[PDB]
This record gives sequence, C-alpha cells and structure tokens, in this order.
Amino acid sequence: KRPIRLLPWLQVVKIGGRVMDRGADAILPLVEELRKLLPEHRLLILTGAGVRARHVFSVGLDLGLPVGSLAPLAASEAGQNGHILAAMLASEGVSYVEHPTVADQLAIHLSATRAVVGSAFPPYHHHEFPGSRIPPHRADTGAFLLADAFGAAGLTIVENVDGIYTADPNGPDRGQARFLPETSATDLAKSEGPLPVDRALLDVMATARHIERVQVVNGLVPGRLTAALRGEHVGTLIRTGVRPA
Amino acid sequence: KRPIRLLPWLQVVKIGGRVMDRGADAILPLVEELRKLLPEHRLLILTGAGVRARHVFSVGLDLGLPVGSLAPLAASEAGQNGHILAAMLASEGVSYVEHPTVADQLAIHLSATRAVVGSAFPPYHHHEFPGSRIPPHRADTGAFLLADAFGAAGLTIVENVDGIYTADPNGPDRGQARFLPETSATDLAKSEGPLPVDRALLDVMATARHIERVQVVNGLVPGRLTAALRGEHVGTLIRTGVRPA
Amino acid sequence: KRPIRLLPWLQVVKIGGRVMDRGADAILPLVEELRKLLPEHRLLILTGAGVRARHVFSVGLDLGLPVGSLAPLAASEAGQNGHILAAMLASEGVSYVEHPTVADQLAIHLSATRAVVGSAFPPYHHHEFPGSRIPPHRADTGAFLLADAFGAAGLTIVENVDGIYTADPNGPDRGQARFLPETSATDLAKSEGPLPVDRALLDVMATARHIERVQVVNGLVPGRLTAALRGEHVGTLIRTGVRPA
Amino acid sequence: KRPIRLLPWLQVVKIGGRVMDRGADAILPLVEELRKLLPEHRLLILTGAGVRARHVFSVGLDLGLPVGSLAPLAASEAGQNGHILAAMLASEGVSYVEHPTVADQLAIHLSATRAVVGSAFPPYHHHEFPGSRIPPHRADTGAFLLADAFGAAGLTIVENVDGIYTADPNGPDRGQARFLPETSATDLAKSEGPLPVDRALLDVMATARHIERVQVVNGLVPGRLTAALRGEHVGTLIRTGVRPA
Amino acid sequence: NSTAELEELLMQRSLTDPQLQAAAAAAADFRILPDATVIKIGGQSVIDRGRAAVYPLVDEIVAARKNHKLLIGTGAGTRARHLYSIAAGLGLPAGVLAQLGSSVADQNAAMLGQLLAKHGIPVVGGAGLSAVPLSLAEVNAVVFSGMPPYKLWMRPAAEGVIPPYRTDAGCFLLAEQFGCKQMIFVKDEDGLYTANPKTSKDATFIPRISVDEMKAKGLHDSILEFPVLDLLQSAQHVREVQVVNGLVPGNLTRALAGEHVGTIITAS
Amino acid sequence: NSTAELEELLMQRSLTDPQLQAAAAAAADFRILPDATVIKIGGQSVIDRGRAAVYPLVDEIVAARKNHKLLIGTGAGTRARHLYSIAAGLGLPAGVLAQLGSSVADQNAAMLGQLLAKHGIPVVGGAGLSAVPLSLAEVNAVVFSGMPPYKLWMRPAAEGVIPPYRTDAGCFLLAEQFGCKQMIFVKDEDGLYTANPKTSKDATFIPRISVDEMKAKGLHDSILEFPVLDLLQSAQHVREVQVVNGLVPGNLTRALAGEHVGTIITAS
Ligand SMILES: Nc1ncnc2c1ncn2[C@@H]1O[C@H](COP(=O)(O)OP(=O)(O)OP(=O)(O)O)[C@@H](O)[C@H]1O
Ligand SMILES: Nc1ncnc2c1ncn2[C@@H]1O[C@H](COP(=O)(O)OP(=O)(O)OP(=O)(O)O)[C@@H](O)[C@H]1O
Ligand SMILES: Nc1ncnc2c1ncn2[C@@H]1O[C@H](COP(=O)(O)OP(=O)(O)OP(=O)(O)O)[C@@H](O)[C@H]1O
Ligand SMILES: Nc1ncnc2c1ncn2[C@@H]1O[C@H](COP(=O)(O)OP(=O)(O)OP(=O)(O)O)[C@@H](O)[C@H]1O
Ligand SMILES: Nc1ncnc2c1ncn2[C@@H]1O[C@H](COP(=O)(O)OP(=O)(O)OP(=O)(O)O)[C@@H](O)[C@H]1O
Ligand SMILES: Nc1ncnc2c1ncn2[C@@H]1O[C@H](COP(=O)(O)OP(=O)(O)OP(=O)(O)O)[C@@H](O)[C@H]1O
Ligand code: MOO
Ligand code: MOO
Ligand code: MOO
Ligand code: MOO
Ligand SMILES: [Mg+2]
Ligand SMILES: [Mg+2]
Ligand SMILES: [Mg+2]
Ligand SMILES: [Mg+2]
Ligand SMILES: [Mo]
Ligand SMILES: [Mo]
Ligand SMILES: [Mo]
Ligand SMILES: [Mo]
Ligand SMILES: [Mo]
Ligand SMILES: [Mo]
Ligand SMILES: [Mo]
Ligand SMILES: [Mo]
Ligand SMILES: [Mo]
Ligand SMILES: [Mo]
Ligand SMILES: [Mo]
Ligand SMILES: [Mo]
Ligand SMILES: [Mo]
Ligand SMILES: [Mo]
Repeated sequence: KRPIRLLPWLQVVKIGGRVMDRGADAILPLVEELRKLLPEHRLLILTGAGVRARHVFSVGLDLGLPVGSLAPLAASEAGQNGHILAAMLASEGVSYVEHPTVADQLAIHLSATRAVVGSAFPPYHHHEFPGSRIPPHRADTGAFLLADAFGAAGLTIVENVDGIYTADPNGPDRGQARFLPETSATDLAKSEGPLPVDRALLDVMATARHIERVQVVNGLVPGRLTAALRGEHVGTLIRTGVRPA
Repeated sequence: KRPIRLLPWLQVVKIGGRVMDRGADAILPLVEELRKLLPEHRLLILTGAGVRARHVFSVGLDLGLPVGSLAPLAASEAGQNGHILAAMLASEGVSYVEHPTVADQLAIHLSATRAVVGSAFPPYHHHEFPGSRIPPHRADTGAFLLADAFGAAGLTIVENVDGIYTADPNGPDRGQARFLPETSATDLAKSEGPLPVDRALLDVMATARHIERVQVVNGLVPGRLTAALRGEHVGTLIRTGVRPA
Repeated sequence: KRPIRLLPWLQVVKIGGRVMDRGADAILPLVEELRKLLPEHRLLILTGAGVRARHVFSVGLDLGLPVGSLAPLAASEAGQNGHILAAMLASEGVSYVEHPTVADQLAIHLSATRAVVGSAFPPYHHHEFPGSRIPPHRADTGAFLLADAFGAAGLTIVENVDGIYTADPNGPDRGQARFLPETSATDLAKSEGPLPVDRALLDVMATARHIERVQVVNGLVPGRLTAALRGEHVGTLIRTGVRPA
Repeated sequence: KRPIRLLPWLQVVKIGGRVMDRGADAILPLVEELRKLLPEHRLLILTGAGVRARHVFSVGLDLGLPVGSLAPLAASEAGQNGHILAAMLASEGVSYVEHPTVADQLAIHLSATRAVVGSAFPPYHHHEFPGSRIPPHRADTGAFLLADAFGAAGLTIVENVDGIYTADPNGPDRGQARFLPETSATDLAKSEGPLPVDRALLDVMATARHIERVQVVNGLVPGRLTAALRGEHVGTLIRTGVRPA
Repeated sequence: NSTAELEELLMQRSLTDPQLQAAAAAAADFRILPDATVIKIGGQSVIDRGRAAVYPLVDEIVAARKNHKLLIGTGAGTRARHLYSIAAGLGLPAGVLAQLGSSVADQNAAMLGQLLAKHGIPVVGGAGLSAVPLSLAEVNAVVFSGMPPYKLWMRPAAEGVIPPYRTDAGCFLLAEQFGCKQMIFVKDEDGLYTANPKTSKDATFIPRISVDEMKAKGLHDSILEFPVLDLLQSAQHVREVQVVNGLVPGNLTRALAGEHVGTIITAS
Repeated sequence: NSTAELEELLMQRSLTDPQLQAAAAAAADFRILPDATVIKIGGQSVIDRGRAAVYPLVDEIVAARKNHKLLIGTGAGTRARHLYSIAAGLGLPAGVLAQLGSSVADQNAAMLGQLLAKHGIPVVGGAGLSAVPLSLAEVNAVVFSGMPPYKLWMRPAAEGVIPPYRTDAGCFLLAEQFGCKQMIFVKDEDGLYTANPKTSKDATFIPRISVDEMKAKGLHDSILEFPVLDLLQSAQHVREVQVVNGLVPGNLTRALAGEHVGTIITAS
C-alpha cells in the first residue's frame, strides 16, 4: 500500500525564476491571472531562482566553493523571487511563508487564506549531493518532492517556453528543436542534452507515490496556467510512472 | 477577585502518549472521532510522550544526567506524537504549533482553523525542579497549567484506561483495582501508589483559578471523548477545588 | 510614479505607551472600544513604550551606553505593552505578532482574524542613528514608516492628550498652551519645543509616498478613536505633504 | 435616550440610478472601485431608479394612475439596476438581496460575504403618501431610512454630479449654479428649486437618530467614493441635525 | 576553459546543459576544513547502550582532541525505529518519517554534549562553519546531530517509507562538503564481514574493500546505509571511509593515529 | 547637571523636550569595543570580482588579525542591483527593496566566511557583542553582513525607491555604535577623486577632505553612500573614515598599520 495523501485538495504551482527575471512585463499579467485563480483553487506557489543564481554560481565557483556551499546561495534567490511575488499579491491576503512553515503548518495557513508563496528550492543546503559542481536538487525538484509528499492534486511548472523541445529552443541547435506535447520521465532521463526542468526532477519522479503527471506551460501566455490547473493540455505533459492504486 | 479568562470558549484535550504508542489501531479511530468534533468545538489538542520517553530516561539515567536534562528529552517525544497526530488531521486544516505560538498566538490560530495540536509538556527544560530523578512537570501537568491559565472551558485527559482505579489495573495488584467514578485532587494527593496522571497535576490543581473538574476517559473506546466534551460522565472526574465566583 | 499600495484596505492604530501606563482605568474602556471596531476595520494595532523606557534610559545613560544600545531597550517596553493589549483582546481572536511577521506575513494574519497587535518601535536596534543620546526613531516614527510603506488607508495616533498644543499642556508653560486643530508636518518641524509625537515622525512624513494626514486623538475619551477611523475631526490633524496622484 | 445601533459597523452606499443609466462607461470603473473597497468595509449597496422610472411615470400619469400605483413601478427600476450591479460583482461573492432579506437577515448575509446589493426604494408601495403625483419616498429617502434605522456608520450618496449646487448644473439656470461644499438639511429644506436628492430625504433627516452627515459625491470620478468612505471631503456634506449623545 | 567561458555558459544555457556542467567541473576546488575528522557515533550501536559504551568514548574524544580536530555526529537508534514503525503503520510518507528521526538524533547529541560540556566541547549548528570552537586547542571539537536536513523534502527509497538518507549519510555529506581529511563511522562490530556477524557464525572479516567489490558480494546494505556507498563514489573530497568498533577501548584513538583498525571502504 | 536632574526630566517631559535632550547629551560615554576596526569589503568593487580580488584580501585579513581586532562587513553588489531593478519596475517601495538587498549581502558574508573558517573566523550575529570571537588571539575577527536591519521600516530617499541606507551605512553605524577606533571602506579605487575616475580621464586624487568640503565640490554621492557623510557628522565615536583600494595587495594591511593610503574623510 502507498502512503496516504496529506493534502489531497492542494494544487502546487512552480514559477520559473527566469519568468520573474523578466520583471513587470511578465509578472503583472501573471499576478492578475493568479488573482483570478485564488477563488478556484487552494494554491501553494513556489518560486525558482533564475539568473541571479547563475551569477552567484560564477562567483562561488571562481572562489572554488563546493556544491554544498552553492546550494543555499542559489536557494536565496528563489526566496527573494518569492517575496517579490507575494508582495504583489498581499492585497488579496497572500504572503510568503518559510520552509519550516510549509513543512509543518501549511494546512492552517491554507485555512486562513487562499494561497501562500514559498521557495521552490529544497533545504538540502550543505548536505547537497556531490558529483556535479552545480547543485542538482533545484526548484523543479523541490516543488515536486513537496507536491508528491503532500499527495497534492497536481504540480504545474510555469516556464518561459511552451514546454519541452528536442533541443534548447533558445540555444545553438534551436533550428532542429521540435515541440514535445507529451513525454515520460524515463524517456527524458535516457535522453542527453538540456531540458527546461532539473534532471533530478526525473529521478524523484521515478520514486514518486502519487503525482502521475506534471505539465510544463508557458507563463508568458495568459490563460495557460488557468487551463493547466483544470487539466487542459496546453504545454508538455510529463508522465511520472506512478500509475493508479 | 480571580484573573480573567483569556480564552473562555477554548476546549483543551490531552492525548496520552501511550494511546499514540498503540499505532494505527488506536490512532485511526481517534482521528476519525476528532474530525467529527472539529465543527463542534474550538480545540487545543496536546500530546503526551509515552514509551519513548521511558527509553530516553533509561539511557539518560544510566549516563547519570540530572532531572533538568531528562525533562527536555522527554518533551521531545511528546512533540513527535504531536506532529504524527497533526499530520493525520492535515486535510481538515489542522497543524502542529510550537510552544511560543501556543503561548502568544493561540487566538489567531484558532481563528484560522478549528483545532491545533501542540506538545503537552511544559517548557520547564533545564529549570525543572529537583528532588525526583524523574521530571515531575509532565504532559498532564503542562496541559492543565495551560488550560487553567487560559481560563478554558475544560480539560479532558484521554487515556488508555477507563479512568483512575485504586491500583494500577495493568500492574501487580490489578486484582484489587476498583474503578473510581469521581474523586478530588486533595484526596488523590493524600493517597500513595501509582496513578494514570502526574502527581504534579494534583499540586497545580490546588492553586488553580478556573477549571473545576478534569475528566479522564478511555480514548480506546470511540465516543467517550465526544461525550466528555459535552460534560457526560464516562470516566473519572477529578474535582480541583476551584469553586465558583 | 509612486510605489503601489501593498495593503490599501489596512488601518494602522498606534497606542501611546503612556495610555497603557494608566492601567485598567484607561485600558478597559479602550479594549471595549477596540472590540466594537473589529468588525468595522482591518486593524494593525501598534503599541508605544511609555514610562518604563524612561527608566531604562536613566539606567542606560548612567551606565554610559550609546543610542544604539538604548534603542532596543526601549523597544522592549513597547513589545510588553503589545502583549498586554493583545491578551485583553485574545477572546476576540487577537494576538501579538512579531516584527518579522508584520513585515512579511501581515496579509495572511489579517485574513485569519480582524486585528493583530505589534510593537510600534522600528527595528533600528544597534543601527540607530547617532546624534541625540535619545533614540530618535521611536513608536510614532515606526508606526508611520509601516503605515506609509504598506500604503495603508490611514494612521491614527492615540494619545493621553487631545492633540498637539503650542506648549506641553502638562508642563511648566501649560498656561499658554493653545490647542492646534490642524497643522502641517513642515510647520511643526520648524517649531522648537516639545511635541506629543517624535520629531523623527515629521522627517519621515516629508518623504512619505501615500499617507496624506495623520490624526492625533485622546484615547482617554471613549469614541474618539472610533470617530477618527471614520475621518471625523476630533483631535489634531497633521498634514504630511503627500498630495494626490 | 436614543435607540441602540443595530449594525454600527455597517457602511451604506447609494448608487444613483442615473449613474447606472450611463452604462459600461460609468459602471465598469465603479465596479472596479467597489471591488477594491470590499476588503476595507462592510457594505450595503443600494441602487436608485434613473431614467426608466421617468418613462413609467409618463405612461402611468397619462393613464391617470395615483401616486401609490407609480411608487412600486419606479421601485422596479431600482431593483433592476441592483441586479445589474450585483451581477458585475458576482465573482467577488456579491449578490442582490430582497427587501425582506435586508430588513430581517442583513447581519447573516454580511457575515457570509463582504457586500450585498439591494433596491434603495423603500417599500411604501400602494401606501405612498398622497399630495404630489410623483412618489416622494424614493431612493435617497429609502437608503437614509435604512442606514439610520440600522445605526450604520455612514451613508454615502453616489451621484452623476459633484454634489449640491445653488441651481441645476445641467438645467436652464446652469450659469448661476454655485457649488455647495457643505450644507444643512434644514437650510436645504427651506430653499426652493431642484436638488440632486429627494426633498423627503431632508424630512427624514430631521427625525434621524444616529446619522449626523451624509456626503454626496461624483461616482463618475474614480476614487471619490473611496475617499468619502474614509470621511474625506470630496463632495457636498449634508448635516442632518442629529448631534451627539 | 576560462572564467569568461564558464560565465557565458552560466548565463546562456540551462543548468542541465552538458556543456555547462563540464565547464563547471573544471572549477578550482576549495576545502573548507581540510584538517578536521568527522566521526559518527552510532545511536543503536553505541549511545543506546548507555554508560558502558558512551563513557569510554567520551574519554577518548577528550584525549584525542589535543592532536585532532573532530566533528562528532550522533546517530539515532531504537527510538527512531519506534517512531518509524508508528508512522509507517499510519501510511505516513518518508518525508514525515525523516522529521521524526531527526528529533532522536538531536536527543543523542544533547546527551553526548552534556557529558563533554565541562571539557569545553559544545553541541553546535553549522559545525563545518563553527570555526571558532574548532580553532582552539582548549576545544578543537564539536558535537552535532547526524540527520540530514531534508525533512519533508527527503527523497524516498524505491520501496517503503523508511528515509534512505539517515545519520550515516548526514555525517558523510558533512565531511564531504567541508573537505575533511577523514571519515570514521563508530559502530558495535569490528568492521565489515562477509555477512551480518550478529546472525552468522562464520562470517569473515574484510579489512579493505571498494564500493564495487561490496556490491558484487551483496554487501550493499550491510554495516553502512547503502546510499552512503553511492555518495562515496560521487564524492570530491572524502574518497574512503573507515568503520571501527567503538565498544573496544582505544579503537577511535588508534584510528585517528593512522592505525588500520576496522574496515576501510574505498570509492574505487 | 546631576543624575537626579536627568531622571526628573526623563520622567516628567516628553523625549522631544529640548531640555531633556540637552541633559541626555551630558551623559557619560562608554565605548563597547574601543579597540576594534570595522572593515567593509565592497560587494561590487571586490567580492563580485571573484578569486583575483577576494583571495589576496583573505590572506591579508588572516595576517592582520594577529595584531588587530577586525569586524569585517560585506557589501552586496550586482545581484542586489538586479533585484532593485526588478522590484522598482513593479512599483515596490524602498522598504521591500531593503529586505531584498540584505539577502545579497548575506550571500557574500557566507562566501567570505567559508574561505576564513579554517582560520577560526566565523560569520556572526551581534558582531559588536560577539565578544568571544574577538577576544581570542587565535581568532580576533568576525565576518558580518553589512546591510542595516531596517527592512520594511527603511526610510526612503527623497526620490526613487532605492534604499538610501545600504552596506556603507550599515557598516559605519556598527563601528559608531560600538565605539570602534577605526572605519575602513575597502573598494576598487585608490580613494576619492575630483570626479568618478571610471568615467573621467583627468580626475585628481584627494588624500584628505572633510564632509563639508566634499559637499562644496559636488562629491556628496561619490565613492560612499551620501547618507554616510551625514551620519559621520552626527557621530559620537567614529569622526573620520578611510577609503582604500582592496585590489592593491597590502593596502588593507598598511591602512591598519597607520599608513595614509587612500583617502581620509573627516567629519569636520
Ligand atoms: N529541451 C528544451 N526544451 C525547452 N527549453 C529548454 C530545453 N533545453 C534548454 N531549455 C532552456 O531552458 C530555459 C528555462 O531555463 P531554466 O529552466 O533554467 O529557467 P527557470 O526554470 O525559470 O529557472 P529555475 O530553475 O531557477 O526556476 C528555456 O528558456 C530554454 O531556453
Ligand atoms: N491507579 C491507577 N488507575 C489507572 N491507571 C493506572 C493507575 N496506576 C497506574 N496506572 C497505569 O497508568 C497507565 C497510563 O500510563 P501513563 O499515564 O504513563 O501513560 P500516558 O498518560 O499515555 O503517558 P504521558 O504521560 O506521556 O501522556 C495505565 O495504562 C495504567 O496501566
Ligand atoms: N506641544 C504638545 N502638545 C501636546 N502634548 C505635549 C506637547 N509637548 C509635550 N507634550 C506631552 O507629551 C505627552 C505624551 O507623552 P509621550 O508622547 O512621550 O507619550 P506616548 O506617546 O504615550 O509614549 P510612546 O512614544 O512611548 O508611545 C503628553 O501627555 C504631554 O504631556
Ligand atoms: N441643485 C442641484 N445640484 C446638483 N444637481 C442638481 C440640482 N438640481 C437638479 N440637479 C440634477 O439632478 C441630477 C441627478 O438626477 P437624479 O437625482 O434624479 O438622479 P439619480 O439620483 O441618479 O436617480 P435616483 O433618484 O433614481 O437614484 C443631476 O444630474 C443634476 O442635473
Ligand atoms: N556484513 C556486515 N558486517 C558487519 N556488520 C553488519 C553486516 N551486516 C549488517 N551488519 C549490522 O549493522 C550494524 C551497524 O549498523 P547500525 O545501523 O546498527 O549502526 P548505527 O550507526 O548505530 O545506526 P543508527 O545510528 O542509525 O542507530 C551492526 O550492529 C551489524 O549487526
Ligand atoms: N569621485 C569619485 N572618486 C572615486 N570613486 C568614485 C567617485 N565617484 C564615483 N565613484 C565610484 O564609486 C565606486 C565605489 O562605490 P561602490 O558602491 O561600487 O562600492 P561597493 O562598496 O562595492 O558597493 P556595494 O558594496 O554596495 O556593491 C567606485 O568603483 C567608483 O567607480
Ligand atoms: O505558527 Mo503560525 O504563527 O500557523 O500561521
Ligand atoms: O505569527 Mo503567525 O505566522 O500567527 O499563525
Ligand atoms: O507563518 Mo504564519 O503565517 O500566521 O505561522
Ligand atoms: O434566510 Mo437566508 O436563506 O439568511 O441568506
Ligand atoms: Mg526551468
Ligand atoms: Mg497518563
Ligand atoms: Mg506620543
Ligand atoms: Mg439623485
Ligand atoms: Mo518566521
Ligand atoms: Mo518559521
Ligand atoms: Mo515556527
Ligand atoms: Mo515559533
Ligand atoms: Mo514567532
Ligand atoms: Mo517570527
Ligand atoms: Mo514563526
Ligand atoms: Mo428570495
Ligand atoms: Mo426573501
Ligand atoms: Mo562559533
Ligand atoms: Mo559555538
Ligand atoms: Mo556562538
Ligand atoms: Mo559568542
Ligand atoms: Mo561566535
């Protein structure tokens, strides 16, 4: 038997740090869409890190620091994005909550208000796994670990692209990049090349207990997040390999 | 004149650590009964410690540690029981809250949701009283101190036995153990022999300002907690010696 | 363009520490008036320090301590006044909240309950400005900084006098003290002599972005706070020099 | 002694029927302003009748019908305006409520949601007073009767003009029309000539028990309603002649 | 491979890009506490046994810190297994079990720390950064709780809800993160055997073995948490660990002096 | 002026009363850490430049703390400017920007602290009270984040939402609060010039100048946050500051030895 679902009515939304990096032009339409979603769902909104984590990686690696030092330095930027997003939603009752609050008191906070914002990075900190010089357990990974641990109704990953392509649609091989409407985590994990999601996300999907699909959608197109939260197919669906009880 | 009542509408429920020790067979029916009680009362649920505190006492005493070292080590187990219980109730909006939150922000948390869970041990810590090598201010004592300080409507102690007997109904003299439907704290304090409640509970009852009765009921019998919270006599009533204004 | 309003529906109320110093005779009618205001507004209630800060200043200065040491020692007394006030309102769902909670999670707490209480002193601490041996950024200043940063609907300062006079109405020149129904911050800042509000309040008013007026009213006269929160002129109005967009 | 206040925390807002007559160009900015006011106040929004009542008066008078027949025919148009306004606010939890609901169950409905909408016309119906062939107890009158009976915190009348002038600012003598920032009901009642408010409003003001002032503001200027509800002077203030207890 | 080449990739490519990962692998490598030793004191194997096991180890730690900087991590033990059994029977997930287990390792750190307080040695937070206790000859040692901080974000095992990363992994990753020179697991057996010696009569002692040889013999989940073996093969700084019997007086002291007591498990 | 005279006024008059303020000004003046030096390491000017700038400064700090007690504060840098730009474009107020900027200064303190941990030097809280790290010859230094704690209660500037009190002010007020003997700002230019030398070809070096002379020359907001100049004129303990180039090897060491490298800015 699988573990019970702790918050089966919860919807988790991960906002890519690079969406926030675009500033008001991206954030204002997203805030407006989130505002209209508040009466429809019970939302845990988790922010990624984006470009500032890249800069602190550049300084940190130049200083020679190990992966367990770089992990909390990148998490910091996800937290700042979360404070920024929550501030824009304060007038609707939304605040940023800390990791201990998310892990132990999420139920009471979602009883008080319709949504909260937190950092998507998991608290692996100085106990990050070695191997890569880049912390593997990042924002997509932390959001999925939480969503699946809670037994949430879904996790939706909100990106600055339409979904997963066969190559980086903003990179050198952009010309041969083909859109992938649906994929499986095991298929992706066997591929080589870049992805819009952490590779570690594919690993924790393999051991997941509840979440069957995760959809990656373009948060720069208004309405896609709303449609995804109703299960409409508007980006890339990732099948996790959990299949029903 | 006596002090005012801070939360006169509050009901405090203490769950014995040994009830939790029985695992799912005991906890699942209790969780279901608590769930149906949520719309009826405003509940502060406090968990005791149980058998794991006995083990840490065995190690601690073997190491020679004083009573002020053993007190927070036992409190830890009450807190873990509280996290376990709250997790089972998360989908109904219930979370575990810390001692500082219970002492300073209980009002706002019970405005947000119908019940919270906390540790019944009081924060006496390294300032526990000397005398016994066993910490005297344990879960029953901490729950009563809080309930009476708040001026709560009641405190109900939920045990793995029907109430107070003339001897341990699970011990050597079990054969001569007679059930006590009602008793007074002063009568109990003059008796010698074991009890299902801390002896320190009898002492703080003597200085109490508001709570007149505390009922000890069998949480292994579904419906007894529900009846006790409506004032029905289904276990042992302890008269504290507070009598009305 | 000016910054957005974070909590435009919020009303901030600052309770003078010297009002609390009068004990039950002042606090009980104030608590009753606050209770009837709870269903009408969304209140952030901030307490000042009062006479105990004067005593710790006397000891601290005698010990030679600098202004950055005296600032958190005075803030402590504002916090204690806040715990006292909140305790009197606990049965209505009101609790004291800490500065980090006010700064990052006020939205969710005012979603859970109708009012919260906090310390009016700002967290300048050991980084208080030098110059005076008396900390300049005190309770009036901290309350206004918060209210204006939030873009709140108003800030009302609740005193033990009717408002601002031309001299201390409790001091040596009391005989020539004339009541000032309305004034501007810039006019006050050019005056010399004592005031019922921090001089630093006048400075932050000069850089304010949203709050146009702050009314000082006598909290010892029941109904004045209620009238002030509806914009009725019952004390001294201070014009900040923000004028509309 | 005066009667108690039934809903002292209530704010009553009357929307002129002629504001609604302007359609989306007027209604959409008003709906947006009302939406941002919802978290700040507890609102009873009452709609007037406007031009359609003029048409039914023309038909009714041509048919010779008495004033007690014309009164419910005009009230109908106020009710339709109320359904229109409420529909625009439905997604925020606002609905139209009937007169019996306003008179007997307003407390529970304002416990469920932040605002409700009703018809401002009073239910005088076929028992309207004789004298004029035009029903005297219209929308302004009905809104004030309710607001004062409830002991509400205020009544704000939202018009298609800045306030009360010395002549109709849209009529023949428009050239000599001077704005009146403040006035008394008794002064207005002694004047002859048209007004933006029912003459009967002046009469019920004379017997009022609680409401001291009513402000008439231009709902076609965004922000004036918001300012008026905080007691800022942005239109014409009418003093009723109630003065305090 | 230049700083400009790495910084361009860090800005222009996803962190998942193999080209970025490879440039990052070429970065310089700083050891934060290269001269410290991380020691794990087993919860079940040592601390749960009480005075007869703990007191001799306290004496060794006190004597050893005169010549050695020590980060001393605690295991959890039977109270954690009790909590795991309760929570597992309720259907609670591994992330909830991980939080429960941490409290037990915290208890053990507090009990150890109180026996060492009169020698100046504290129980700490950010031990690998607790630079001030480690830099003094009068101190030269810290005690910490050995559980990793993952808590609700614990990755579950392939089967079951028992957190796969517990106090062996927590202590090992701290040693690895801070670039410590040595990692010693203090348990209740002389070291690794061909089979569990508590159950087998004729198990054979293994003085030295690599991770791959251990997997080839079915010893992947034997005296160490099996994920520690995989963590060890990916490690940058701690490429071998040593397992010794803390119930034998002087074993810890002799391991710190370079004696080949117990079993040495190498990454390769 | 007696203690009784001051205590009467403290009880009977508003803190705004000029008579009370004057009696308070006559109180004795205690210096909490009179023998320490506060050093600010610039975020943009030093730490963002990486190994080539930071590693030589680490070496100097390690050598210098043998003869000098040091409180080492970090600036923030380009990541804070990125956050300020995002937040400003959203209309967020200065109080929200101040919180965001603090996280970046915290990052820099952690990176510096990890390079110094093996020398015993910690990253701290209440550095000016962190009496135990400062009192040891083996340590004698702490690292702290340089942002003031005002956060949402930050007073805004006259124009715009950029917090006016940032890491120059945070470090300076700490030096002033604790009565330290010296305040050194470590940047990336030799000191103050007649104009920004990064933009001007013929700017002239200024070895020594008062706050008023700087204002008279339009240098009010040049190499230091302009509020620091006003803070300096109101200071009780730190009546002058020194600005030196941290990219020049030994500059910090020589400033600590009393050499007049860089620019000395005096209150009067
Ligand atoms: N196969 C791929 N399909 C789609 N996008 C890709 C692929 N490979 C690389 N990318 C790139 O990944 C980018 C998203 O970058 P990234 O995932 O690092 O940002 P983010 O998720 O917003 O950041 P964070 O992980 O901090 O939340 C896209 O803009 C795209 O350029
Ligand atoms: N006179 C008595 N009457 C009833 N029970 C008794 C008596 N004396 C001893 N007991 C024993 O007390 C047991 C309850 O144990 P205990 O009170 O320690 O557990 P608990 O209250 O669940 O633990 P905690 O105090 O940690 O919450 C009963 O099962 C019974 O065996
Ligand atoms: N010009 C003035 N007008 C009115 N009151 C004055 C004036 N000058 C001095 N005061 C004095 O200020 C007193 C209020 O004191 P103060 O403002 O210190 O108390 P408080 O605001 O309650 O304290 P806190 O700032 O700790 O909240 C009044 O009682 C009055 O005696
Ligand atoms: N003295 C006056 N001052 C201001 N407006 C006046 C005056 N006399 C007449 N008016 C007219 O009254 C008009 C408002 O008309 P009226 O009050 O009938 O509409 P309403 O209040 O929207 O309708 P209802 O009573 O159905 O709600 C203004 O547009 C203005 O032309
Ligand atoms: N092949 C083997 N060789 C040696 N010991 C083995 C082997 N297989 C299993 N074991 C068992 O592993 C035990 C050590 O692991 P254990 O988890 O008990 O130590 P621990 O560090 O105390 O754990 P914790 O700290 O989690 O309580 C030994 O007591 C031994 O019985
Ligand atoms: N007149 C001047 N003389 C010298 N430098 C000047 C002058 N005017 C402007 N500057 C600039 O000020 C810079 C130092 O300020 P800056 O804020 O960059 O230092 P910092 O301490 O690194 O800041 P932070 O810590 O906030 O990143 C120098 O690089 C220089 O270009
Ligand atoms: O512990 Mo809290 O203060 O639930 O939202
Ligand atoms: O301080 Mo809280 O975050 O009331 O539930
Ligand atoms: O963080 Mo909370 O919002 O009231 O515990
Ligand atoms: O009678 Mo009702 O159906 O209160 O809103
Ligand atoms: Mg991504
Ligand atoms: Mg018991
Ligand atoms: Mg005052
Ligand atoms: Mg009208
Ligand atoms: Mo917090
Ligand atoms: Mo927290
Ligand atoms: Mo907490
Ligand atoms: Mo807490
Ligand atoms: Mo707290
Ligand atoms: Mo907090
Ligand atoms: Mo908290
Ligand atoms: Mo109805
Ligand atoms: Mo009705
Ligand atoms: Mo430390
Ligand atoms: Mo320490
Ligand atoms: Mo410390
Ligand atoms: Mo310290
Ligand atoms: Mo320290």
